[PDB]
Amino acid sequence: KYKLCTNKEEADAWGKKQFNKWSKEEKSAIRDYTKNARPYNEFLRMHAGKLDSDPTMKKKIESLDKALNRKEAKVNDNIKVYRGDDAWIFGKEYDNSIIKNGKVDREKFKEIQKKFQGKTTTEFGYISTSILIDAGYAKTRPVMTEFKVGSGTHGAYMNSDDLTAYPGQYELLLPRNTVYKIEKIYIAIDNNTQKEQIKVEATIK
Amino acid sequence: AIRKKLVIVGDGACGKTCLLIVNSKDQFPEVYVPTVFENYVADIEVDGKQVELALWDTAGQEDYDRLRPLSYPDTDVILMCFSIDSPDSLENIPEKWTPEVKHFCPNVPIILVGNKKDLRNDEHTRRELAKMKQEPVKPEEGRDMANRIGAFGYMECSAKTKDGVREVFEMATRAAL
Ligand SMILES: NC(=O)C1=CN([C@@H]2O[C@H](COP(=O)(O)OP(=O)(O)OC[C@H]3O[C@@H](n4cnc5c(N)ncnc54)[C@H](O)[C@@H]3O)[C@@H](O)[C@H]2O)C=CC1
Ligand SMILES: Nc1nc2c(ncn2[C@@H]2O[C@H](COP(=O)(O)OP(=O)(O)O)[C@@H](O)[C@H]2O)c(=O)[nH]1
Ligand SMILES: [Mg+2]
Repeated sequence: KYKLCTNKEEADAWGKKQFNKWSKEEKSAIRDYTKNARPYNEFLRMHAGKLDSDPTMKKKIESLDKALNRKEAKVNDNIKVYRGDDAWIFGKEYDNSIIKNGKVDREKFKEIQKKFQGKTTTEFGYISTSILIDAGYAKTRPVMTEFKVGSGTHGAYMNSDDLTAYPGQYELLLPRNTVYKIEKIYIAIDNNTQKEQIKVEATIK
Repeated sequence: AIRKKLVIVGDGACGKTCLLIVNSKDQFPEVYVPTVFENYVADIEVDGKQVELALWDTAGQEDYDRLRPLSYPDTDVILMCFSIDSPDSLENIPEKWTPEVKHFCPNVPIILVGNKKDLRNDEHTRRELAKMKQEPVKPEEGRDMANRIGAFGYMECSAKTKDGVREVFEMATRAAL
């Protein structure tokens, strides 16, 4: 059983319980990523985790890895967290029109499911997420993912200026090279609206 | 460096996401357009000050009226947009956008932006808007509107061509200070 936060109050309270005493450099590295994450992740994915090409990032990444690697930097309980992704997350062959008029292309969806459902993956890039579902990009994008995070996982929780350039996202940032398994991929309808969205359930391994 | 927050609101499809993109990449997007753009801090200097402006994109549709407010706290400036190719969106400025903002960001400076300035003298637009007895919004209308809603200023631009884009942000930045 994993905790899921109902509202800001819960989100906020859970947040107080997390580790917040990163070193100044630690704080800086985390905040830098939040300013723009395109630079870190895009590069790592393109380079598969080898940091040799751009020294200027090397320190940048090597540096964030530490903040995230501290022993105190983990999550107490088992928490469900959420993330929103564009359709291309499943490959360059797809775009957001995949959903038109609140309908997910079934032919397109099924190909994705066969391809990715039950798949275990390693992500080169960091994985930004939110403990609050309404926060973040989960409702504003085509694919919403709920990550089941096992206790003891290493991460940074950010909801303040020191920590992130975008306070208010109730963010939990997971380390790069994190590995996860996609348990289920499915279509679900939104309460009160008629739009389907692609939903992914994945567990952190 | 000074940290400031900018939130952009406006009707759906009025061109918001594209505007920010082009602002940070000098590249109008054509095939992989995100509904809502990602976190990006814009680096800007005006009148001798270097500013880091975080830009928050939003979904203007009613479906997201419940979620939008989570983006409003502690905002320094707002970009209220409408499309020059759509008079319908402009009307929503007073109708929907101004009321929501004053409520959530009561004292925040507002900058009214007319997007898709390239569609002002576009035949297709003109004609297409003709089928409804409407025509592209006139510059005078926006200024008039800005005055009406208490905006700090008014600007026009075209993401597609990048006209004035750099201008919108600089202004937003001044108002932020
Ligand atoms: N996704 C969310 O809802 C949350 C986002 N954030 C913030 O947003 C940033 C990270 O999320 P994004 O804005 O999506 O940037 P990102 O680096 O996660 O991805 C940016 C774009 O690339 C796509 N992408 C992501 N991972 C991919 C992969 N493995 N392969 C192919 N394409 C991929 C995404 O769909 C998005 O369209 C961070 O700065 C973080 O602070 C924070 C908390 C939750
Ligand atoms: N002609 C023209 N089209 C634009 C411009 N900016 C955006 N668009 C188009 O208008 C549509 C809506 O843009 P988007 O930025 O997604 O709107 P948002 O929903 O308000 O973020 C897209 O199809 C764009 O192709 C512009 O400056 N000129
Ligand atoms: Mg948009």
